[PDB]
Amino acid sequence: SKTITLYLDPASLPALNQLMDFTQNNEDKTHPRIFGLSRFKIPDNIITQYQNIHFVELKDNRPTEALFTILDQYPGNIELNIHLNIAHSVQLIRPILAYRFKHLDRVSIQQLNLYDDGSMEYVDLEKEENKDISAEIKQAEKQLSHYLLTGKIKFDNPTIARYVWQSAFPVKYHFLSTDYFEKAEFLQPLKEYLAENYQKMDWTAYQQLTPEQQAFYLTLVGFNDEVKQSLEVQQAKFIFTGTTTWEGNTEVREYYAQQQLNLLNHFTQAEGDLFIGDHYKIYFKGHPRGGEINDYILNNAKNITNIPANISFEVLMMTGLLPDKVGGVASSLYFSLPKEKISHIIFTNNPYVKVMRRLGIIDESQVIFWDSLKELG
Ligand SMILES: CC(=O)N[C@@H]1[C@@H](O)[C@@H](F)[C@@](OP(=O)(O)OC[C@H]2O[C@@H](n3ccc(N)nc3=O)[C@H](O)[C@@H]2O)(C(=O)O)O[C@H]1[C@H](O)[C@H](O)CO
Repeated sequence: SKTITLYLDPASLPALNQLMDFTQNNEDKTHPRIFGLSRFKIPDNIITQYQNIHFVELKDNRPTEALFTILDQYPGNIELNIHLNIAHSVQLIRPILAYRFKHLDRVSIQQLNLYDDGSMEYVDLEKEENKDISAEIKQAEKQLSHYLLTGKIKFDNPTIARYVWQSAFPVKYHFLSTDYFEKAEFLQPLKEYLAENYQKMDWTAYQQLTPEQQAFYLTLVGFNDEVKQSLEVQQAKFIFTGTTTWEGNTEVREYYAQQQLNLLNHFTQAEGDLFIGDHYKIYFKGHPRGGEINDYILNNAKNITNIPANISFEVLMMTGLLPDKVGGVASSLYFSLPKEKISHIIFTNNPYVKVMRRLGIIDESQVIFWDSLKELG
């Protein structure tokens, strides 16, 4: 065959993993690769080092038909090594399956590697708590078969459908939380079904790269020396982490921005409900897609050092530049943050809260929603 590797992801977590996979295999300069990473730009100085390297836009959680043009350049029998976001796996693979249909004599799927979008997969699984999980799995397998045979998507349980790819292809799942699958009793039928097809995201992978590869990885994720320097100060550090909303509604976006600024004040102001104390150097790590919500913090706060929103929080853990304390709105970065670094996690019963409780990320005490916090000032 000829193997072609596809790295597809509209979010941040799967892309971090996929770029790690690329880095680990970066000695091979001619392996055909197609990158469809919405939040990551491979620098030109890296691109020129590679041959058979291609890029595809994602739209509506699927690579566009520009994908076909790329694949058409590889005439022989081709095997696809596909890396995907778990939550959006069905849509992301849709055009690839469409191409295989057209070239069924030549194109085959070699294997799938799936990575969590983030907290969405867990919140969605939490909503399945009262279902006959075994029956859901069996029905999802049947509907996946229909999808593979007809090219048409219709799943009664879109959540469980994310976990039945093994009924069709060799697959490996990479979870942000393996504990969830092992601690949530209602998921026992799914944990058993998945058998030996999953593992945890390996956050120590960066430490196993050579120093030259580590530097390569950092350029792929946007972690420059200026940011590193800003984090190397001797003073104790607190990073306030931002969130976002997908709502376009101006009122909702402004509400999020206002509530988030108020939350920051509760951490940093002496009269705040979450006051961290004096002597912490304050940083802001905005959400990669926070937009004007991020700007609102920088425009209205004081004595805060920005960490470019496009830099994923987990990169700090890789480089050993984690701060003393971290607080802000619940987000996927808290799933991998060392427990000793948590100041307070705030939420905007609630399935996200339940997930965090099951995992011990938060304790038994009443959670704090940001609308329960007095408007300081
Ligand atoms: C329930 C739900 O919808 N969860 C999704 C989740 O599956 C994933 F789609 C995402 O992930 P989410 O928890 O926000 O953020 C996951 C990442 O983005 C980076 N990050 C985040 C925040 C921050 N201040 N600095 C960072 O660097 C970190 O790498 C982390 O792991 C996402 O957009 O990728 O956003 C959420 C939320 O829809 C959104 O948070 C609430 O509207």
